[PDB]
Amino acid sequence: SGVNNTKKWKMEFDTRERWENPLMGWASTADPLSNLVLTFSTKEDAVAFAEKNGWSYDVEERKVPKPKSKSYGANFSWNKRTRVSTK
Amino acid sequence: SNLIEVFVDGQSVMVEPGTTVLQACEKVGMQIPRFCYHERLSVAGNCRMCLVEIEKAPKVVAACAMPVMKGWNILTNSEKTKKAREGVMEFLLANHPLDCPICDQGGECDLQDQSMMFGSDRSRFLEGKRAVEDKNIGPLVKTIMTRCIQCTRCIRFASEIAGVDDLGTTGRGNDMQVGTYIEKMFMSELSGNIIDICPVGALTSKPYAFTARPWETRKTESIDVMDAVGSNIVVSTRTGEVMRILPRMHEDINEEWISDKTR
Amino acid sequence: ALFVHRDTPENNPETPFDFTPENYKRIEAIVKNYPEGHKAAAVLPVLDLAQRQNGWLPISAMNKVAEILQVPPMRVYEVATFYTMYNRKPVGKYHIQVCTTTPCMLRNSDSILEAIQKKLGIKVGETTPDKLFTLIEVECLGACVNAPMVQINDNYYEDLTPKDIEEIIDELKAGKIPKPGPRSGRFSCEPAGGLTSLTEPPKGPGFGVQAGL
Amino acid sequence: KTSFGSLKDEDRIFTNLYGRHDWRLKGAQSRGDWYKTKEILLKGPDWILGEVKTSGLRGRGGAGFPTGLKWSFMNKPSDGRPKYLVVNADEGEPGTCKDREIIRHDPHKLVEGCLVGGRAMGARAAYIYIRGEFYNEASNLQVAIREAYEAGLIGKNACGSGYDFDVFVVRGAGAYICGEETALIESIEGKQGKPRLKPPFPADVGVFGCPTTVANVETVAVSPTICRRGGAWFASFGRERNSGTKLFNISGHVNNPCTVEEEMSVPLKELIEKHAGGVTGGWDNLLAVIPGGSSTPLIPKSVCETVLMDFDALIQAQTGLGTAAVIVMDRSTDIVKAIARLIEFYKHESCGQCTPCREGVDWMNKVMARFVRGDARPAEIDSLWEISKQIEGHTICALGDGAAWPVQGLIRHFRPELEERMQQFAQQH
Amino acid sequence: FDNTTYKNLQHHDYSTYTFLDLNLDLSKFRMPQPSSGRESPRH
Ligand SMILES: Cc1cc2nc3c(=O)[nH]c(=O)nc-3n(C[C@H](O)[C@H](O)[C@H](O)COP(=O)(O)O)c2cc1C
Ligand code: SF4
Ligand code: SF4
Ligand code: SF4
Ligand code: FES
Ligand code: FES
Ligand SMILES: [K+]
Repeated sequence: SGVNNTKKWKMEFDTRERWENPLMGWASTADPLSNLVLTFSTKEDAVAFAEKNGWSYDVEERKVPKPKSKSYGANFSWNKRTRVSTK
Repeated sequence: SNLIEVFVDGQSVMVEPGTTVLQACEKVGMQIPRFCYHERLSVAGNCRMCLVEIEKAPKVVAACAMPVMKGWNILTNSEKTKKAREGVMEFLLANHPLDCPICDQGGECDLQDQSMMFGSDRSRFLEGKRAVEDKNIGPLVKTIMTRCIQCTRCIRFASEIAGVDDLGTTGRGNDMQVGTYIEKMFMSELSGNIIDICPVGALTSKPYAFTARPWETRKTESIDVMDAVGSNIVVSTRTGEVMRILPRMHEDINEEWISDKTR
Repeated sequence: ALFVHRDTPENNPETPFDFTPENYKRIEAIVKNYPEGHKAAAVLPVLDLAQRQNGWLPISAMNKVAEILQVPPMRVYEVATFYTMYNRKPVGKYHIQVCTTTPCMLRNSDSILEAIQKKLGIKVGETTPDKLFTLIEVECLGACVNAPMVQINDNYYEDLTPKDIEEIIDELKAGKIPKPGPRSGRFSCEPAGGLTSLTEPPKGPGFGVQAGL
Repeated sequence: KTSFGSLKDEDRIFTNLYGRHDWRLKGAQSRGDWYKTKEILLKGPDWILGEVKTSGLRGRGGAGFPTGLKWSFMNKPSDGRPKYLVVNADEGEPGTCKDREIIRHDPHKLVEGCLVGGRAMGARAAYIYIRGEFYNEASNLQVAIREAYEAGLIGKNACGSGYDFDVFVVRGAGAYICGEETALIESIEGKQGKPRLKPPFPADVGVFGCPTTVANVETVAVSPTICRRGGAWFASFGRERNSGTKLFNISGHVNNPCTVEEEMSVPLKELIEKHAGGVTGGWDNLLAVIPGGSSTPLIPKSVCETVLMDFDALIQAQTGLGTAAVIVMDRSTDIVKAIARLIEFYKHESCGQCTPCREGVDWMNKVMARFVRGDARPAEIDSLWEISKQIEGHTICALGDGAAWPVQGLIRHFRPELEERMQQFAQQH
Repeated sequence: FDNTTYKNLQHHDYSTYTFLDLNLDLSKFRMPQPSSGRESPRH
């Protein structure tokens, strides 16, 4: 439930092939950017960084949970379905 | 027009009537620690981890349940608040089993992490611990109920979201147990979601069992294709292998749930 | 002792149970005591009624109460395992319940427990081989000024001495039903050796009534 | 006045405390119950609530909230839901047994109180929750209710007043926690006896999700007398803010353990000696008293010498009046074992809902068990003090408070006994 | 007038269904119950 890893904007690159090393079965790669993750305060900073480096990019709007209406009293409603059957 | 003014550590914030103390805190970017509270379930107020001091009020209040009053100043880092959290965390861990190495929740466990951030760093419990027998509820969800902290999230989810009233608590006091009483399988198209919401390793994915640790997984945000709902998902991979499927929150589609077929 | 059920040949969804016609009329009166739309309020009295007819609650008895009131079986299971008066295993014809909380402990309830155990030859929490008596300890039964005391089924037996309780048991074996109450000479909760109050005839209607009423 | 006690029998409310007169309707009426009840109902809730406020009556269920102000929460215009009075006859506090005597010997006081109290609250019916072990008592109450119905005293057009009122009796099934006001409501609704958080308060959302007041049996049963004889009459007994008469239970190590009615603010010493025949083995043989039932902290003999029996007097002694159940322990008592057994009781009554009491009370119980044998170290005593403070004030209901307070009383006044026991275990090992 | 006898002796003759029989007998005297407006919260 912690939300502290949803504060900042991330830039990552497209996933490329990983294959099994014949000797040990370890995961091999030829992608030099496979582990590259960049952090940004705003999407505008991230977009700016991508543009000057010439990378084609996609931007996904931040999803924030919508404010909910919580009422503990509703658990015991006289005439509504919110009444809970157990605690 | 209808908003009322409250203070969070002395910072003015304007909230709707009925807003809880916990909700007021998240408006200034503070997250009150929680176990039983879940924003998509009915309020429970039983874990007590969310207790918080109100300035000039002698008694700490359950933030998840207490509506805020006008002019209240919520003290989310005072000594009274911090000591309430430490005491509650001490009670949660007293009987909790020493399972982290063998428990699949380790590394992505709210009990572990909130113990690190809000709990004490040692134990003064000198007795034996409670031990509970396991309940079989089907091939998807493994139960290790000694880890259960009686938060009742699974009970509330099954009743309210899934519309299945087969989970509950039996017994009383320290011996109270979550389960079905009788031998019953909890098979619902939405059943696997109780793994996500169980804060601890009491309910875990049987298919996922033992295969990975959270820190080593790469997270790929993607879309479910097992139906036409388009549920947003995260594909967890490690070293080129798909390890599991998790919900990705989307308020207008699947919220934070996925079906068993998707999962 | 356990709060999980396992089917056994004696206790399973097919164990026969149903209310008699007379208990269905009693159930109708119970349900009518609560607002319409809130029939789950009858779970405790109807579940207790299932026990008074049957002596204990098999799982099928719990399933029948859930069905009659249209509540999920799990919700009835929660009640049956929460409240200590429900018997989820068969008990003897006489459920002896010895209070052992501090007020009764201070007036030697331990001597009562010991005499019952010697008399019936059982330990706490066991049934006699004849299936006549089950013995358990319980918390304060709300008769503390009459300690030490026991409850046998619905009756209280009070101000007991080790001889008095064996006399109650000897009567129970013989088929006689002993009279409830103190076995020390007093009738209820008055001080022994003489009333210290309420010795004058009580006043009649209208005494000390304020003016204007 | 500055001295209290010596309550006259003409001033005793529960004139059939000992069941030596007919408890049924004819006996009750001959003693003054049900008299001019129509006139009281026609005076209206505000007048009835006014008498209760002037009386200084405080809650007799253990918490002692002012009754007149509490009942006034219900005196609001109807929002469409029915309103109810729930009468708490759970009577579960160890040492307490006064409500048992009212229910079986003066049931018509309780029924009339339900009508008078329900009228002041605007209720349509009273639910009397009675513990299931009180089966015979509940049966007597039920016979009295039938008598009251057949005489027209309750039901449609109660007492001829034009007010409709019903009196239901619903039995419990074995749970101390169901005496807690919101657990009691949850039990009437058919759930486990787990308390609710507040808010909402029962006066807004109570039984069946409706406006509700929970009142103790003794609290309700005195309301008709206060209205007939006047709140001024009731306020004339006891200290200011400690008004009225009180039912006491004296149990434990006394010569004649009994239930009695006596003036509020009577000295504890005077109460034990006048009515219970004194302490077994003499007054000097006294070790400690639990003044207000198992949930209240014990006080030692030195404190008992002069303490008054009322809410404010016992708070200053670092305890409380509670239910006014007096458990006396003489000098032959293992005071550690006595308190340990109370902690065991709380371990068995915890509903298990909330973490501090579900885990903490069972934890306190294991520590107290070792304190009885001395199998501990003195550093654990302060550890136990801190544990009890992490439960008190942090739980959903007051049962967690009621478990922490007995431990704090024991550590407060008997630390050397605890430490001596640990020292003895250290030698024998 | 007499104080020397116990006058609550009727419950020596109560039985298993005494309480529930009284409640059944009281049914005819009760006012009609209020209604939440639906069969149950699950309707
Ligand atoms: C564990 C627990 C048990 C209680 N048991 C009773 C009881 O048996 N009878 C009672 O009147 N109040 C009991 N109470 C107090 C009630 O919660 C409540 O304060 C009382 O019914 C209010 O009525 P009053 O103001 O007339 O006293 C209990 C409280 C707790 C926390
Ligand atoms: S649930 Fe969390 S704290 Fe408990 S054993 Fe598993 S990882 Fe450790
Ligand atoms: S199994 Fe998990 S979700 Fe369910 S009550 Fe226990 S800790 Fe909470
Ligand atoms: S304090 Fe104890 S009895 Fe009260 S709600 Fe919490 S667990 Fe239940
Ligand atoms: S999060 Fe508030 S009590 Fe559990
Ligand atoms: S302590 Fe035994 S009846 Fe109260
Ligand atoms: K989990």
